[PDB]
Amino acid sequence: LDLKGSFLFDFEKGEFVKNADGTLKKCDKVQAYKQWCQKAILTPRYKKAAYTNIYGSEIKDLIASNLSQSAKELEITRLIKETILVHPYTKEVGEFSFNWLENSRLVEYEFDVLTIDDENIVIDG
Amino acid sequence: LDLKGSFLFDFEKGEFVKNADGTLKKCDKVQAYKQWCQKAILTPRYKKAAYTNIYGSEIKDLIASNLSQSAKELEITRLIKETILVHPYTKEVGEFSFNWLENSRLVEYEFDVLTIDDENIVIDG
Amino acid sequence: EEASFLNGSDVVILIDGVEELYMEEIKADFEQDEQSIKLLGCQNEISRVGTTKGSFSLNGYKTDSKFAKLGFRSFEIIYNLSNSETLGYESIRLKNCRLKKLPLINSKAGEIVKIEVEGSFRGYDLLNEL
Amino acid sequence: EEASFLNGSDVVILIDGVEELYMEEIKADFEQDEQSIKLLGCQNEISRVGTTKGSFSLNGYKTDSKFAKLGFRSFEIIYNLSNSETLGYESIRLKNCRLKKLPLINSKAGEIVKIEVEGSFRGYDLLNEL
Amino acid sequence: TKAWVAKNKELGKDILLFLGGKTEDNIKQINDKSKSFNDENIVNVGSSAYYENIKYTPSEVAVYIAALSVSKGITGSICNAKTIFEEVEPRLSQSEVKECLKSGTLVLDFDDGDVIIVDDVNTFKKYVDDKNEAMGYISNIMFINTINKDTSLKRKEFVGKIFNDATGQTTVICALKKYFEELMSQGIISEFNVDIDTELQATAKADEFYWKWDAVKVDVMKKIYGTGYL
Amino acid sequence: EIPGFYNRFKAQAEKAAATGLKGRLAMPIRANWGDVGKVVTIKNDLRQLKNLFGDDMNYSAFKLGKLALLGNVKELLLYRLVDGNQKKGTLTLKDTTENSAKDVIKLETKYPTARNFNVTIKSNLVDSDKKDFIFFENTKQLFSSSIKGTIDEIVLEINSNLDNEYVIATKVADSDTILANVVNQALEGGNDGCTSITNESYLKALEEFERYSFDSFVLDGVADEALQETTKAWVAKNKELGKDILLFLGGKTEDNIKQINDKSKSFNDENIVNVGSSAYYENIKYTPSEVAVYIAALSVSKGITGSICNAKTIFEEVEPRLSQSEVKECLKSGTLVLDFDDGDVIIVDDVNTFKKYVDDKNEAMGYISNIMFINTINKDTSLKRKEFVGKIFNDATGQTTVICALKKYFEELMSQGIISEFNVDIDTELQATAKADEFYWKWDAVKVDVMKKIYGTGYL
Amino acid sequence: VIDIYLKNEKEKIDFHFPVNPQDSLSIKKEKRFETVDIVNLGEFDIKKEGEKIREISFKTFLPNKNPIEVVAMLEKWVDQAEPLRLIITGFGYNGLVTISSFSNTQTAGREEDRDIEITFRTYRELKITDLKDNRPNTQTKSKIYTVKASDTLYKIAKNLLGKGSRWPEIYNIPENKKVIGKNPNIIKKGKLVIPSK
Repeated sequence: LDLKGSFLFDFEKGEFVKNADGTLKKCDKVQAYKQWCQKAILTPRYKKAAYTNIYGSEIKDLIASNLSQSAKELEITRLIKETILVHPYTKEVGEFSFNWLENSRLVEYEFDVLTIDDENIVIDG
Repeated sequence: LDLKGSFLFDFEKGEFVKNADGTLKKCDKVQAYKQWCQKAILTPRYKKAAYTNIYGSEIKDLIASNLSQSAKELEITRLIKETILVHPYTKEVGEFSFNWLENSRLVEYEFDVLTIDDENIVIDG
Repeated sequence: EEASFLNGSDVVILIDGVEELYMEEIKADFEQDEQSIKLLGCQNEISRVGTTKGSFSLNGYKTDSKFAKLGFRSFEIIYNLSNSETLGYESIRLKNCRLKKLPLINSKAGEIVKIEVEGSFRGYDLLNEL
Repeated sequence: EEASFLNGSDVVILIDGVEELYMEEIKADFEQDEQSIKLLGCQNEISRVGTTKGSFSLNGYKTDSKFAKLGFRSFEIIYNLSNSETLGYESIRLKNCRLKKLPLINSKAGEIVKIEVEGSFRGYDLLNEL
Repeated sequence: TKAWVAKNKELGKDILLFLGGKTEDNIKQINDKSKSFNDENIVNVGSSAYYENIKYTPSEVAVYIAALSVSKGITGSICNAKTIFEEVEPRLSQSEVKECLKSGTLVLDFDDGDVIIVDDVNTFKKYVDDKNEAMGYISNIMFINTINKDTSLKRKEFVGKIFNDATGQTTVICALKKYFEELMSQGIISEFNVDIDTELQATAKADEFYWKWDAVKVDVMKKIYGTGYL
Repeated sequence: EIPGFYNRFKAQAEKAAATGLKGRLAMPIRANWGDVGKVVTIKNDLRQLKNLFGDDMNYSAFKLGKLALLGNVKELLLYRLVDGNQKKGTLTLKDTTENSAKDVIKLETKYPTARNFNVTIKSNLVDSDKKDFIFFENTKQLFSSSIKGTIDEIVLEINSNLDNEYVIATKVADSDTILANVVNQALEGGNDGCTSITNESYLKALEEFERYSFDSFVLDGVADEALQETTKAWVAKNKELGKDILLFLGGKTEDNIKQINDKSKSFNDENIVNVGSSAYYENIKYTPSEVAVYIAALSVSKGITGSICNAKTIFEEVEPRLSQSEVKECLKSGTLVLDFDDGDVIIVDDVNTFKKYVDDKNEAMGYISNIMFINTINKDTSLKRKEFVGKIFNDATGQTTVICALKKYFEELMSQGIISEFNVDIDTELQATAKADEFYWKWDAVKVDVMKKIYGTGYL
Repeated sequence: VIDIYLKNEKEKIDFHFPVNPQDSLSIKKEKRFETVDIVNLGEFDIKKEGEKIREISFKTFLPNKNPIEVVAMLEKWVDQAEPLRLIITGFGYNGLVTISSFSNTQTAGREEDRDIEITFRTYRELKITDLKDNRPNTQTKSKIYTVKASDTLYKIAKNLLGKGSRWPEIYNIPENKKVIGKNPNIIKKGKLVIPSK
């Protein structure tokens, strides 16, 4: 598999976190994976020409769509799941929850499950 | 495919449109295709010996027929569709509508769809 | 509130264009085989119309061999109900009606010889609307 | 204990928004195809709800060709029951109702020409709760 | 035009006004203009646009904005409608976008080759002191104005032309309730109620009747918040 | 926010896992930070505890609160026990242009404490007319912001930004010029009040806790015999008032098994529990009194259905390790003992200090689950009582309504599978003399117990 | 609240079923396995690694677009090679499918209506460390493109034909060679360009 790490990017500030030495703050495999997941979720699909069709999501395009509330919930689940699952490190993403707090303003939750979260059988002959 | 253009023929005047130079007004591929479609619709089938059985329609013969109103609608749809679709440039013809305005005097609409009107999938490996 | 009802005494029946005044009971219904199907999303069940089937019952007192001679031949029944308190009348005709069974024989003790006829009709026309 | 009942004299019926005051009997039920299934562990059988099917019966005295002219067209029935001993009223409307059979003809002897109508309705709305 | 529309509102004609600032006005001038008049019936366009290689001033763009808002009617909204325009000027950062939208300015924004209107707002943004919050958006105002117009249309058939008894009032209430039920069938509204205005009915007379109503409009989905538990 | 798509990411630990928990616990915690002299409720959120009382493991607050939260308590009622001598960290900052260096702003910590909160102000490099106002906790930065030079705006900004849960500003005087540049000026003069807590101070926490309601109470990891006796008397008094509080205690660190058993036998109330073994967690030793916090948390979280007869505890190692004879001696003595079994520290037999008598049906009172069950039923019955005392007419219909309510509550208990059989009827003996302000009734139920032991016999 | 949306892509149509799927929806799942029986031990079950093509079938009616046009649309879609996107809200299904069988029926009454009985098949695409290619590629664009101001032919190739280096396929078409100048690098706004295939 041999996945590798990356450098932190504080999305709150929109800038790379750098040590006092001036070098960018290196991060572990899982940290880089989480950063990539957030970036891919924030990246629209088919629109940023630097990427292939695999990368990105289509959540923003869904806002203008005319599908119903539950249809939009299913579309959000499908879009987030498809966007995340391209990464090899991903095992499963699910347990989606939704809360239409105001009349038409939504909050949704999801769980991402890693390949390392798998459970291994213990046996040998 | 390599379809080619033709010369305009103003069916309102029944004469070829010619430039000030005296040459006939050349037209694009799609314009010649539309001219051919109108001419084929206006050409009766099996009766003009210069053409094969493929070219022409049988709309005029249907007027004297004894079939009912809806049967005549279906016959008109079939005849126009068959007459138009022989051209390679045609993709689909349909969305037929009818309006028996007076007691027995009819107005009908149709849509012709070109090969260029098709929609193409965007993907490459 | 006013009295504008109607009574069976005003009933006039033309069996094949002939007044069968001896009939003292008639009823005809135009029923439909309404399909009722239940949809996935809707709590309440959806009812869809179907074809119509006309049925009629006609019984009275025998005075001749009219119906036995008639057999199962198609005929027409024109029912006229006329308002007498105020002018106006209803007039119905059963377009094509046929018998379901001939009352061939019927009698009992000293009772009057009653006759009962039941059949079906394809359609109807409404000629007067009161 | 006090007298606060209601009588059919207080009934007011609007057939398609028109007062058919001549109707002297009406009843409508909203029934459900309750599935009853028996479970392995439970002695008592489990009843599960199903879809709802509205049915209504309406019979009265004929005064015109209203129902025969109406045919099987969809219409609405607004039933209002008003308490007279004390103020307050119940008001129901059958949201979408259709006939099951036209009482085309009905009459007998000198009896008043009675009319009986039976049909189904998809749903209802409760507008007043007393 | 502001005074004229206000006068027509006093006459029962609810006219929605669309405006656009001058070509040379900067964002500061646009926001000052939007704050100066903050009527819900007024809209300010804060960005110029281009179409067919021709520049369009904010006032010219207001024509297309008004056309889209009117065409959307009740069900639709222009919260993120993809406009016909091809390019915009000025291009605003998120801070400038927030400043303009808080100021009641309607701003077109460029997003991946598409010019998109943002948030459907109008000039009414100064107060928003609870349920007046909803008045800041064009769709809600159009919804209210359309209901008022339909109610006035039903009024003019009955003012001084139907007997002002209990039966006539009940008939009018039934007509209004059925109109709101037709609105329900469109999916516009989640809940509604219309009843007698008992307070005003204590003194009403033949030429006019009084009633009350309130409804819960279904809004178009505008934003999504996601939280990925990892 | 603007319309559009927004998203964030959080660790699975930060899920709202507080849903589905049970039970309420109380603690008179020693805390370096937070409100003083009052009870506060936490919904089992470690971040909430960190914000309210810091994260200093040396102080009992964070330590025992973390152990309690690990016990899955629905709500923790924490009280900041204090010695007095209370002070908040404070500092005064002064003006530059005045040659006398006028004091213009006073800063103060939000709560009393002794932590090294500091302030550093430097000239804003972009613009000298502004300055950077960075606030520190020891060497660690804690909040930064640049403000206009006028005093009121500086105080408002320091009181405005989100990360100022630690410090609050206040104006001493007005001036035209920015504060003087300074680096890491400690907010001296504060005091957490945790130094040399008095024995009497626990009584204030007890009295404040009396007004509140909770299922159990546990001491602040202190094994002082006087405090244990005072809490015993206090819990007995609250039982006389109808508040059935379950007490958990732990013997002193130096006490051997003999001393623990003697203490358990000396007071054998069913509402008291003695922890007889120390434990280790995160490489940190925990005295029996400290372990009693986690034991009480687990007992409270299990509620009615569950029990801690063989619950696998979070602890990693125990001391002393007891043989089967010593285990039998301790359990017979009413001592609750954790035992090490194949890498897992497991509580044994759910017992309490009540083991001297067990002369009947009083046998069942020796286990914590039964006492919790009885106390919960008593609390629910009292809650239903207080809605009707002197507020419903004392006729046959009202008594029947009350009986129906009690019977339906016990039927809800039946639906949980807690009870195998129950009966509630009229207390005819006491009803012969009852009056309007009170009604009397009787009941008894058969609780379903958790399976504890298995006996097998292999016929071969 | 249950709805059924068929979002076709090769024909930019989003069909919403006017009427719910009558009695019931149903979906089966069956694991891929086949028995193997060993001597003196008996039968054993061996999992097969792949997944199965499962169907969703129901029946509706189209009340009085007209039902005739809807039936024609669905019959045309039945021959479509590209997949349809089926979304069922209350049931919870969402994924690419394709219609195996479709049928319409007129009854003695209700002649305007058309009783429908349609079935679907789960669709899966054959693609014949780095990120997995799990995403379906169902996006469609018009076969004729109007060049914008900022576009370059490489950008057009990447946006409309994939790899980006596919631009000579666009250029080599004689119509494109005629509308475009002889220099592929220089291109103008407004002129129409025809992607291949």
